[PDB]
Amino acid sequence: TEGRSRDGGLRLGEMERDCVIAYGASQLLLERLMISSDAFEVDVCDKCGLMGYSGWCTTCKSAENIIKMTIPYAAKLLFQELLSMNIAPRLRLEDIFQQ
Amino acid sequence: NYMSNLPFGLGYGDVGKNHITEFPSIPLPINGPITNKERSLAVKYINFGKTVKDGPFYTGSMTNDGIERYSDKYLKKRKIGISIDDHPYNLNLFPNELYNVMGINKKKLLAISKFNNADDVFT
Amino acid sequence: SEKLVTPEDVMTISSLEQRTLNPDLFLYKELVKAHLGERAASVIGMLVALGRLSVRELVEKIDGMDVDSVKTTLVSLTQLRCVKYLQETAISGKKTTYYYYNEEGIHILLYSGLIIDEIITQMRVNDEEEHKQLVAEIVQNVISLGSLTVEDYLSSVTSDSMKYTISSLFVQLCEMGYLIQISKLHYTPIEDLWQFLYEKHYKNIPRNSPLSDLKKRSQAKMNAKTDFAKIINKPNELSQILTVDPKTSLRIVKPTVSLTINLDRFMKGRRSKQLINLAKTRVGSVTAQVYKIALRLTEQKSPKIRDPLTQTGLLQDLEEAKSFQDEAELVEEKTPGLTFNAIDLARHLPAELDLRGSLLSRKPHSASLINSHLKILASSNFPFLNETKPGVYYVPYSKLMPVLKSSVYEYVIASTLGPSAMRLSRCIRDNKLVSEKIINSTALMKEKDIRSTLASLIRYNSVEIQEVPRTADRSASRAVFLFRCKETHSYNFMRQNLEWNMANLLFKKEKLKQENSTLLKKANRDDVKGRENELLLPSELNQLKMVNERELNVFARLSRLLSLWEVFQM
Amino acid sequence: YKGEVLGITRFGLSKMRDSVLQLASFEKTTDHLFDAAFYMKKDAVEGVSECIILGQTMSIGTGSFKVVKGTNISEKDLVPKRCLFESLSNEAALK
Amino acid sequence: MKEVVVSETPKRIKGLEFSALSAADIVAQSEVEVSTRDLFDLEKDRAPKANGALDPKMGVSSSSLECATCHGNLASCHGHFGHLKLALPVFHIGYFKATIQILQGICKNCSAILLSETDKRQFLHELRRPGVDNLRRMGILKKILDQCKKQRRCLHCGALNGVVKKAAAGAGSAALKIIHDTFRWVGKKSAPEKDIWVGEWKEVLAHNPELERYVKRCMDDLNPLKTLNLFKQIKSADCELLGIDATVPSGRPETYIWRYLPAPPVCIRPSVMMQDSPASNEDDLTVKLTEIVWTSSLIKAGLDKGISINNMMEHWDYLQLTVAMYINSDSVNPAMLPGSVKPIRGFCQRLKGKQGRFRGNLSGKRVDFSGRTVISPDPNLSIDEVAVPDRVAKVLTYPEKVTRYNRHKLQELIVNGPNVHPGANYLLKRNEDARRNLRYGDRMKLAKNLQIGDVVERHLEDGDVVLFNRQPSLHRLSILSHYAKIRPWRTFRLNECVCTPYNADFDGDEMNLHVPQTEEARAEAINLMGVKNNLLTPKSGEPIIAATQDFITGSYLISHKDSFYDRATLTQLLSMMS
Amino acid sequence: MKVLEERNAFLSDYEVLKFLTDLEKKHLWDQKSLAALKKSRSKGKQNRPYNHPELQGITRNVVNYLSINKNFINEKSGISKMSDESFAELMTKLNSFKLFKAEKLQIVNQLPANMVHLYSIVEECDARFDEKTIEEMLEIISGYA
Amino acid sequence: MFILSKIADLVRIPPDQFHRDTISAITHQLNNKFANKIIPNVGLCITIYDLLTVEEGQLKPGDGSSYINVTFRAVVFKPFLGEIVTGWISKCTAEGIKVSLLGIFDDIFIPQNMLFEGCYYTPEESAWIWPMDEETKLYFDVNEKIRFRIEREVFVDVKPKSPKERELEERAQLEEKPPAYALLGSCQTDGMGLVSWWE
Amino acid sequence: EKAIPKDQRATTPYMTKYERARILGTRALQISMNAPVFVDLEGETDPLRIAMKELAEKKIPLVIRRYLPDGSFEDWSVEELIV
RNA sequence: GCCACAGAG
DNA sequence: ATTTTTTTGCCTTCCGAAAATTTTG
DNA sequence: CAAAATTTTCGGAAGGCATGCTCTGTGGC
Ligand SMILES: [Mg+2]
Ligand SMILES: [Zn+2]
Ligand SMILES: [Zn+2]
Ligand SMILES: [Zn+2]
Repeated sequence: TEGRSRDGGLRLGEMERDCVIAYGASQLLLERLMISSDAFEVDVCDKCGLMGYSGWCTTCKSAENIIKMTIPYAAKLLFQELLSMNIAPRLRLEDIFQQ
Repeated sequence: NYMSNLPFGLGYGDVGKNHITEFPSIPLPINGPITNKERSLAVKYINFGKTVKDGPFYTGSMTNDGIERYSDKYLKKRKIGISIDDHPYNLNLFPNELYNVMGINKKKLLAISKFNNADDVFT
Repeated sequence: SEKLVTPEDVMTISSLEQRTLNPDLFLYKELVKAHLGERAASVIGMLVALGRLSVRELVEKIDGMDVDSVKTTLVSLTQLRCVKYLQETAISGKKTTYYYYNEEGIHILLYSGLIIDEIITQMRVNDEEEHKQLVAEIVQNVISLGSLTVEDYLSSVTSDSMKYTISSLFVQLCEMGYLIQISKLHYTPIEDLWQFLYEKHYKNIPRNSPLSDLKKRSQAKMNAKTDFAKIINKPNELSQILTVDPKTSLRIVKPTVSLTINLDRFMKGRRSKQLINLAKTRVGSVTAQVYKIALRLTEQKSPKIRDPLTQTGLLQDLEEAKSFQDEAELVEEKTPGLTFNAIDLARHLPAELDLRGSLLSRKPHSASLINSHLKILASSNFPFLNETKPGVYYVPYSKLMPVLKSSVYEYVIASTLGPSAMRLSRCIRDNKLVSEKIINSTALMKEKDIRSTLASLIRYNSVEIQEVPRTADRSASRAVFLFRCKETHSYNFMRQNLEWNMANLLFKKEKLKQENSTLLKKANRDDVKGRENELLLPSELNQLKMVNERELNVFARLSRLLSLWEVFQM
Repeated sequence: YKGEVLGITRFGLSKMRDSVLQLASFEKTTDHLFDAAFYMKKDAVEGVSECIILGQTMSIGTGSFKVVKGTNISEKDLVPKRCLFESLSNEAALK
Repeated sequence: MKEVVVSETPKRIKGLEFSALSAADIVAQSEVEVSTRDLFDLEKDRAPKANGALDPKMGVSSSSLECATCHGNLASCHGHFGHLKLALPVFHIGYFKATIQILQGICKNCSAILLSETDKRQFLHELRRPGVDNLRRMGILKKILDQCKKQRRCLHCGALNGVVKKAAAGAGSAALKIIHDTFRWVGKKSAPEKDIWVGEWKEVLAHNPELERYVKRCMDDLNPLKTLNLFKQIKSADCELLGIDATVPSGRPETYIWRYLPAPPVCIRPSVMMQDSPASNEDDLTVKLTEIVWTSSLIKAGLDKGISINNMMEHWDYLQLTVAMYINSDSVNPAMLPGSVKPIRGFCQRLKGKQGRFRGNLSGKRVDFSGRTVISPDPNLSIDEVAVPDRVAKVLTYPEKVTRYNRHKLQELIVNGPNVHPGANYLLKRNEDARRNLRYGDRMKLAKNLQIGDVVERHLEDGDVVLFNRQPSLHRLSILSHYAKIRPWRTFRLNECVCTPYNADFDGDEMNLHVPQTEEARAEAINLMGVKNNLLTPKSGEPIIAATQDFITGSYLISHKDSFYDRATLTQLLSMMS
Repeated sequence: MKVLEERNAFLSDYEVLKFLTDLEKKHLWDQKSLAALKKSRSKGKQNRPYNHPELQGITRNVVNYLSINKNFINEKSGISKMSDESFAELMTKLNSFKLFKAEKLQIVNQLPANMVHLYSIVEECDARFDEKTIEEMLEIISGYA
Repeated sequence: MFILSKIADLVRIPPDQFHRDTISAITHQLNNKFANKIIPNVGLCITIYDLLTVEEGQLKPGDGSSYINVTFRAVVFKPFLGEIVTGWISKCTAEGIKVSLLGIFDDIFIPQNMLFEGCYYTPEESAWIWPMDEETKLYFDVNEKIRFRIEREVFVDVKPKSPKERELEERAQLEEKPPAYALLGSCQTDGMGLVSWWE
Repeated sequence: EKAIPKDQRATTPYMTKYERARILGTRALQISMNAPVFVDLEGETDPLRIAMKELAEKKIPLVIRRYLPDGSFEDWSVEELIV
């Protein structure tokens, strides 16, 4: 929340974000802007690229392609808002390790 | 309030539901019973589809274990299939870049399926 | 379903997922997947979706298929005439072959049993079982193989008399236009052919001409037009039958020519059948028989269903459109084989037909009674026939096909949305632009019935609202709404609707066969056939009966749609 | 570097940058998102702003390389074990 | 036995594929259809009514209810979508200009694209080059649209095509209307369409002459129903030239016209808690959703019972305006609605501005483990140190994982507890999911049973790495990383040599203190943003952390030419600096 | 998890038994090892065995299945008594006959002593082999190398 | 009966396991993942035999455990078609007989379509009777050493159901599934059946 | 196949500041998860200082995989890199 | 909760 | 149903109107 | 040669954005 009357947190705005970028600190940026603020474990379907729940994809009606990831909750809220605006931000996933 | 005024024809108890059906209710008159001529026409469709499906030009969808037994001997081979390159192609009807997947100078046989006047469809 | 239906049930028992597909792509992909394999279906679908594509583009646009598989399925599609091609060289010198999709092969696959039945009926071989079976099997082989040579077909037949009868039947098919010679014309596109001819005859004109640019364009396009007509009319000249008397003085088609099915002649026959069905509802039954005989006599030399020059993009000039209309009106009349008299029809009437007492003058195949039938055909409200001179008649196709389209469309509306919808549509079409009050005055039924019926008609593009704004901002309350009927929009929408219905029916049939594949594979065996009641369980027998009945109903409904869909192809 | 003088503005960034999330987070979010939806463009997540929005490691700074732990397994430690049955079996006597 | 091998692979996001949901995609992701204007039913103590805009199947807005779809509370529910079928199609305000452009490029009679085959093939070849970026793609698309505009008659038919545009270009209902002037380029003569038009108007003016003054402004309107029906038979081969990829089922023009409205989950449009009334205020999206339901129900009832066409068109325009306000509130004037003022918070208003999702919650956001305090000088600290109040240090914690090298230290910190500053506030066990507050337990059994994988949130101690920030962040030196020291005087303290990168003076400045919560972030902060490693500004390479005022003066007075010290004063000065 | 090839090689029951006995000796899972250290005396060394319960259970079940006698007759399986050179010489005796790889594998796995069981393992036994060769192979198998 | 499968996998070695030998840690992780579990469309895995290739340990940003791509050969229990094997009868039902190979795999079922002709089941004593001859007093007694022939192997999918369906199913359960791997035994030739009968 | 051999390495042999920071963070995260250390720690408890001590005399078991923009990578041992 | 001004650097 | 404004600058896209140029008769 | 179609140029209006970055309070609906 905002303000010390609500025990709120201090805003790390765009300028401070960009100052952290200028140092090249990728992990510090990830920790400040995802881990300590709005981290959220979510289930994404690998086929249709949409976003599921409880290890289940409500579009494909199957649990075969569900992948658990961690995203900021603001990203999830933005994706649902865009889906409500008839915009489909289908995520595409790739393996982290080249194999 | 945006939810008060109504048109003259409508009433207050008729609005507010919005149940639009997903299933249609206006059928075409083609849904009558089948006749003899239509049944012969339909079995002609079925026979033609069966002929094309088993023909040389199908290009299908995109337990043969490695162990060898004595029962593998005295076992019939399934069916010697006629391939894509076993047809007498007229080479003037095709582009030059498709020649290498055909049979330019290999064995050619023309598979002919005989029409069956009897109705293969069981009732 | 009075209770609430979850979106699960909506998605799984209804056709909502199939309503988002383009009807042309859906129908073509379903037909190719039903007849050929899934790889050919993928290639045809990508060709429809992306337009023309090279082999490299087809490889890089379809996942999981390499160059060899693409080339193999392209060969398979090309043999069945489902893919057109054009080989063009760029300025840099590289040569690329671009493959199209052509509706000719897909319509051949769609009309196949109808084509076979038409061939069986149109040469009066129904009385003779041997000739009928031979004709059916040769037509089925021609359609299934796309194009075949007579020598290769006869190489599988050992009886000399059987070979002679097969050759005679092939000659009979060739002379009446149903089998033609396949060539690179049937694989080259019409638009590309006309573009090539126009460019050649434009570059043929030398420089520094005194005539202007428009005159140069007109001369080049006239020369290209006559060259295009001469090229298109080539397979109809019977050049492949001219080999006469190799031995014992009989006419046989050449053993080195590739014969194929002629779709245009079949569509001419379908047009004749549609006109006969239309005439059956206006002028009698004996008069309908006379009209049937007259149309079947002048069926082979009737004008084509669609003039290919109209598909060259040349209709962007109004002068070209009216020139096409004038040329069609002239060729429907002054063709030597189209005009006919009563004496000509007297030689082809069946023995059962009498004509004797069918006419009452006041309140043996005689020529006067035939002339009376042709007169009442020509004097009817619908222009079934027109008289160039007293006693001679011809079929005015260019003035009869719009009437047939209008009647079929109006009766489809009457059968689906009710007769009041037909009355409203005809009232709006009679006087072109009308208000609600004028509709209520001219068409005597209740105003709320008018409003509900036209609201129902709006959803299918039958009635278009013309808004007349009476304020600076076009508010709906202050404006006044008139109604007009647009023919082209309604015909296009109904054609697309029937196409989607055909595609949905084929998809349902394919899904049913896929889900009963095990029983269908067990039943479709040589030993099991003819012994179904013994080697199968009663439950399996009942399931097989139900599946076969459903498939028969599907194909019959598809035929009935085809009788209703080709009218908008005209 | 794009052949013309673009300028540091929303119209300059609309031509310089082909990404969607970077342009949406800067200025005129609705128009950019709806244009991306209509034209069906694919946004590769390589930019820093996209990695920040989606919560993953940015590709510059400490993310411009990958840390790998060198395993100490030699090749001699990975020789195949004794497969005795498939090695002693021969079918010279059928055939 | 019977278990199946399961394999999980770590996956990252490779890209996004923006598109628009079709009807099948909207219904497929839906859980219940919104088919009631009533949010609550009055007979069940104001419960969320089934098949309403606040149906439980979309989620919960309160912490006391259950989702009845995934059966979870407000904390563990991701929210689920509903769908809402419209009685008549309406134009999407977001895709409205795209609808104008795609109507300008097709024939208004047969839905064919207004291009010759040569131009079509050349443009398709241009669009398919390997090095095509967004700018070149939009340039080619604009060229295609211009060439389509210059076409006077179609190629597949002889129909006349004029100019397609907005009706009035304002802010009311008329701003969401499409008009096609067929006879704008009619010229002088030879137009059969003009003859048909004048025949129609001669026929209709025979009964109502009063419309004669309005014939000039009468042009071919394109209502969303006719526009959708015209889009439906657009050939897929022409969709690439309009900018739409037709290789996917959802890549069609008719997708960009509102037929099914996806009702958002209630977890993103929650009901606000009460302030002074027993009732709870609803979000603007829910109210607009109920209004859309009511208007669509009215339109359906009018179509099924035969209301006047003027009323049907008025309610169609009202539905279109309501959906437009639901998507973008400032696109149309609220005064045009019959009910209507503060403009509602639409979906576009939630995304734009400094308080939107992108700039207020995605690019920058509020963080945990941060403190803000007035700053005061302290020269006795080293330049790489900041003094934190012990009151602040007892709140800002660092989660230290118990290892074999720090077990006794964390045992002692757990024993000390939350009140003594060298202590800890929370303990999280290896096998548990919820951390236990350390002010309620035994604090001696927990210390003795400290396993070698626990996470104990110890107080911020001396030597901890912290981020120290001043909010006008002009350059990267405005945020640095300091080693923490613990002091009792309730203010952040930094050496005055370090206030120059911050541009800070001790006249009331307040600064921020972040505590990185992971080892990687801590090491990156202390090795890339340390004061020792950032003595030089990157703008020019000159030192930025150096002697400030009152340190230059004293050094000058020491190094003055007439400064002479005996051994006692020399030694005292040397001890004074070390 | 990708299966490069479903069947890379064929394992005789002797190879599996030998490998799993070596595994149990390495991980101190044998009955002697668990009875000596973990039972009847205190664990002053605290040399705990391998913790993995699922692998221990499956290897105990397999070693018990392969350790009890093969049911050629109604108390040892014989494969628990064989060695490498005995396996080699017995198998090279088995290649001399007209047997296939699967038939030889089944012969090595089960060690038939019953006449009808040897009938059951190999197909077309009467047609392919006369009584003399069947008697010789039965004597060779029943002799246990 | 036992074969070797070559499988490529990605194993995560936690940093607290760095003190062990790398081969031991990789084998331990693979044993955790694979031992006594059904490899789909392959069979039941017992123990990893050996490792053929190991790649370099790659590290994910945000975690210290090393991820290694490893190719390994594992011993999998997959009786090929036509192989005979000896089991112990566990339970006999109306549809057939259930036999287990002494704890390793308890999912072997022999139906009536491929047992001895004319056999019948008596619910009074829970046994099947084979009328071979006048001395027909032979019983498929439980806990007895039967010998059978594998005739078919069946794999099913482990596809879970909808979360609402799963929730209501467990709610009803609070108020049997097809195994992923199964084999079909038979008795169609002399030499099958009990061990003592053909003594 | 994308690995550049050790002889044909072209990237600078000096360890950049970002490589130092990432190496220290990774080693501290490993030590905080109870990994063994290869230094004689003199009562130090914080993993970061142990990681600094490990880097001080080059007793750290990691290598750096530098990606060139084309796709080929380049493996440098941390003890090989000059700091 | 939304607005509204008031201040701090 | 009379009737104020309450920062200042910059930028692109649209859209008739008029001008410029080519193209038909 | 000048009437008619096509294309380009040129305006004024219509949209949009900016009008710092953080932080602390109150008062009224
Ligand atoms: Mg100050
Ligand atoms: Zn999915
Ligand atoms: Zn939920
Ligand atoms: Zn057109």
